[PDB]
Amino acid sequence: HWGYGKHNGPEHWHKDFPIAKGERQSPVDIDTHTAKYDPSLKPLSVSYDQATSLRILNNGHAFNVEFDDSQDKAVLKGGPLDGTYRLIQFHFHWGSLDGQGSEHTVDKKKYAAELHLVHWNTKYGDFGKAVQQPDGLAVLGIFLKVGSAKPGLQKVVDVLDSIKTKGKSADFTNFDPRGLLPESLDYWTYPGSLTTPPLLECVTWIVLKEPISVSSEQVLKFRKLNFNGEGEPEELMVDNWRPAQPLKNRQIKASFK
Ligand SMILES: NS(=O)(=O)c1ccc(NS(=O)(=O)CCNC(=O)Nc2ccccc2)cc1
Ligand SMILES: NS(=O)(=O)c1ccc(NS(=O)(=O)CCNC(=O)Nc2ccccc2)cc1
Ligand SMILES: [Zn+2]
Repeated sequence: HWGYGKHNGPEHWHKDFPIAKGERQSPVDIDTHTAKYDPSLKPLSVSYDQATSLRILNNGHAFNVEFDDSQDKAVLKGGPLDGTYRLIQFHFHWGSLDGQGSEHTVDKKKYAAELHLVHWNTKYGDFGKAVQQPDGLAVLGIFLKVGSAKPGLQKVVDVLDSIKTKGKSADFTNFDPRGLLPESLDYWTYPGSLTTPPLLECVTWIVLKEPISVSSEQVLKFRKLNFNGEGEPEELMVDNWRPAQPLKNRQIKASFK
């Protein structure tokens, strides 16, 4: 099956998921000189006060913090979006080295990691239906640079020892995802896809301009995770990012000047 290795990585995915060569694939490079300010874009509305985190899972590709999405508890609205999108999970993509790891790039710059807060459009009833729709998902992407620690990330960092290997999960209640946001909600937006198989073209991407900073010790602990299951050959979970894909017939819009 698919992965990030030399024999099963992004250059192989099209063989089982031909949409990998489609018209609206993600991530992309964000050319800040070609993205156009759109005054019709509204401020984003991030309403996470009632968020209910439940569990953290190592799925062999990343780790997902999962939320209760059976009511409007943690929702994203506004910006480019029509309607209400519920947070179902967040996860990250990161590098083996501080100079790489993000999926989106900004003027070809790679960040150390990238956080994806994944939301689905409530008009489609459930996440599985939503991924089949061109406006089914909204993923809020946030870049991570290495610098000062991010206090709101530490609870995530600290549980990773309990989910080192593929298939391990741990209770992860009462986590507040607002602690992962930067100060500014200025963003770029474009239509795209899931960045992992099945690569479905169902995502409105909203990528924040302002990165968050995490410490070297925090990102080092991401890199101690394992892609493999317990008892299999140890392979460090690093470089779990897809590189930028062709923008094709798409425009990236900026919420700011
Ligand atoms: N019940 S919950 O606690 O709120 C919950 C449940 C699962 C997750 N995991 S996930 O976010 O990675 C989404 C996993 N993908 C699907 O579930 N796909 C799907 C869904 C319906 C039909 C066909 C396919 C997170 C929270
Ligand atoms: N990197 S990204 O573009 O933000 C991105 C990439 C993928 C997803 N999909 S996901 O949430 O479901 C996590 C993957 N897990 C499954 O698909 N599980 C599953 C599968 C079949 C049936 C039931 C469950 C979301 C965001
Ligand atoms: Zn992702």
